[PDB]
Amino acid sequence: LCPFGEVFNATRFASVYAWNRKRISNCVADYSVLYNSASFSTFKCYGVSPTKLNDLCFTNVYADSFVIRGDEVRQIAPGQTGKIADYNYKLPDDFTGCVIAWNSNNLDSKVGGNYNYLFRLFRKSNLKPFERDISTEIYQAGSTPCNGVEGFNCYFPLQSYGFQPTNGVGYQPYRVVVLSFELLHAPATVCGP
Amino acid sequence: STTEDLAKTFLEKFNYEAEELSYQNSLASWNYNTNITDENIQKMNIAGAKWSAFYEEESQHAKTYPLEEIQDPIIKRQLRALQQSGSSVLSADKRERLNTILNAMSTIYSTGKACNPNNPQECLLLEPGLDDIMENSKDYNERLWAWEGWRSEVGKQLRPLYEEYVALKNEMARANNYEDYGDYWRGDYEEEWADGYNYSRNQLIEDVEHTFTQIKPLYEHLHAYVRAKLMDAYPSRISPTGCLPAHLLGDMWGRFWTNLYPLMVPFGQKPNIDVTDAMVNQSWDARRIFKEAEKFFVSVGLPNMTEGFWQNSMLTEPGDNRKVVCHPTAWDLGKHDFRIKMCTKVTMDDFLTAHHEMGHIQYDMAYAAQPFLLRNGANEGFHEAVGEIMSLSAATPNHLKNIGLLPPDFSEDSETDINFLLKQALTIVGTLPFTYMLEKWRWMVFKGEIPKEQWMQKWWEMKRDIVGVVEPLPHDETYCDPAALFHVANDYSFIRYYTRTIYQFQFQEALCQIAKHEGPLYKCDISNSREAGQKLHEMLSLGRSKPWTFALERVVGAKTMDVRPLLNYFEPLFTWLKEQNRNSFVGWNTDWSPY
Ligand SMILES: *[C@@H]1O[C@H](CO)[C@@H](O[C@@H]2O[C@H](CO)[C@@H](O)[C@H](O)[C@H]2NC(C)=O)[C@H](O)[C@H]1NC(C)=O
Ligand SMILES: [Zn+2]
Repeated sequence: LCPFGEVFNATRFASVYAWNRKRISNCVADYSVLYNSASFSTFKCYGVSPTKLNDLCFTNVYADSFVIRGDEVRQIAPGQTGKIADYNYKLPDDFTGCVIAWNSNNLDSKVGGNYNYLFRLFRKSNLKPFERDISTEIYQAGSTPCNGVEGFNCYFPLQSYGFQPTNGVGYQPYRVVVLSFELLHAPATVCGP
Repeated sequence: STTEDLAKTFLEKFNYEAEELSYQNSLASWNYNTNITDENIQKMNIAGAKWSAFYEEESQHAKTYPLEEIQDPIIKRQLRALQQSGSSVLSADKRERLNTILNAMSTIYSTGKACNPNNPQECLLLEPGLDDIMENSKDYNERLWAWEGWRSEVGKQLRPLYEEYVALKNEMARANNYEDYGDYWRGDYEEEWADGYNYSRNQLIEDVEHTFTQIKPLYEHLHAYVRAKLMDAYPSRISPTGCLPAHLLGDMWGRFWTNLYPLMVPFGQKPNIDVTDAMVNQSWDARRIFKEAEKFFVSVGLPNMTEGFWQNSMLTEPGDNRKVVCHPTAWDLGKHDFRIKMCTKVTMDDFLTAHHEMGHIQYDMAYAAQPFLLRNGANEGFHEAVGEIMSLSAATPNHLKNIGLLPPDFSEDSETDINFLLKQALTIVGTLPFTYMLEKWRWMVFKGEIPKEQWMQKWWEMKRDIVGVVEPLPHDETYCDPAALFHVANDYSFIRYYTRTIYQFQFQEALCQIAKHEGPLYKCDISNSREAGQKLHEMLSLGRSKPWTFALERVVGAKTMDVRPLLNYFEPLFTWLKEQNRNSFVGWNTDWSPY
């Protein structure tokens, strides 16, 4: 059937700067199962109705997946500002889709700490929507060159999370899946009645 | 690129690294206090030494940016907390000698013992053996050898070590553009870069001296009532017009007058209020105590506890092979992790202690959205003052009838209110001349007004004049009597216990007017009043973003401290004291001595 079981029930999830994108086509999806799952903490669809919404032949669907903190879920929205919104992941002002997130504290936390997820802290400028940038340069703050060393006004432009199971609710891991219903001229085989 | 953008980029890197590194230090100290073994102390001292070496490397990074080129109040309050340095300005041979002197004074105090005259096989330590004599005995000659022997064996060994500690501390202060080490300690109350809310280090001396002269009529009527009741317990030993001997105050030093209550009770037939037996008959446990404290804060408008509070706290003794220190503390580990560790018993004293410790948690949950360097109270007296007023309303008899611990046909007695007010005055009023005299002697000795050949001469001149306490035996220039206290020998300041009492009654008098209370102030109960909970929450969520003169005006409506709310609380007691003192003498003279 649809590859929705390979997206939501995957054992590995990516980081927020090197995030993943998957194309889903040639299947019929049962969207009513996802609506009445009663397991997701947030379910906010933009542009489309919160109704049954089954018999709609969309052009293409993308599945993006990453792990962030629980105090940054409000930044995954159009017209928002922050560290995640400016440097890592950006949504346009005309977005048609839905944002699904749920707690994953029992899967992504260890006694001692988990340090396998990264985010970018310093950057010169912002980025366009749907833009991915991977780099390992040296961020120069002042005018004195660094020449690949960390001294004064020289910083390494990456930062890692630290996840423990005894943290507060705002510091716990959250697993985020974003679905985009792009509209384009196509036969539009993905209907799912 | 200006220098303000260089100091702003520096603080966005410091916040993410100091938060993750201070959490590993706090988590490694929780596992030792709840499980005392040999392997836990090794992991405690390793993670506690990485935080001290990381912090001093960035204290030299912060001084690359001059403080006079920043025009932002948020940034400048964070840079001055990171640009401060201590003993790093000295040389290597001077800094190594300073830590040798400090460690040697702390081992004499914790391992010193005084032996018993006329029985030389009995030598007793301070905490298990010497505190029981001074707090429970009624013999005149038993309390005398336990008072002299502590100061002639322990205090005369710190005298040559304390003089070299003064000279090394006065060399560190003069290299940081201060005038002496006393001026160094008074900088905690200094406020700057404000328009109309400024405060100076010289202004603190004028504020303490002004408020002390207004409590002197109240302290004289309490001094006369104690002296006339101590002449029955120790007959033919106290002069009717004079001072009080130092070894008969119910304590080793005389800091509190609490243990003298059974020798002076106004109405000896009316009992006190004690609800420790109705809790046993209704089958109350340790979880019932902490659930009643949570319903108190909900009725005033404050939130509930989190889910991890009930799973990670230690509310009872484990009863296993583990060894746990039983001391009530509230822990803020960081990353929104709140715990309480105490060993709870079903009494009335543990009922009121749960309201005090939960008041510290409500303060910590309010400023959680502040930056990492600005998560504290307004100064060093604000944090304990919030917890004291929460335990003041829960002991009122109006509140105890509403929770079923008293029968509905309970009649208020006017003779049991005198009993409640005298016991409060022995703890609160009786310790205020003691704290004023301690800090005034240390400020002069750091400045040079008192030469080293006149140290003990000025110590007993201010006891007779300010406090009214006379020495039992004469001393000379080989003693060090202030060095027998815990805070002096461990390098702690003592002025935080004076200003905390004055702030306590200013908050209580203001909140009982919003609640439309009718009657005297000692019967006030702020429960089921949501208007009084919104006023207190506006001050608790500020942190250290604003000066402490700004945060005081949001609650009481004034910039500086005032002592007139404190004199209104003890106004029924003040009328009863003057009627009892109609055939006595108020005052003392400094010519009588026991020797
Ligand atoms: C209290 O501390 C002791 C030692 O500090 C802990 O004993 C260790 O437990 C771990 C895990 O079970 C073992 O791998 C070690 O070999 C034990 N060490 C020793 C010396 O026995 C003990 O587990 C701690 N108690 C609790 C409840 O965690
Ligand atoms: Zn406290």
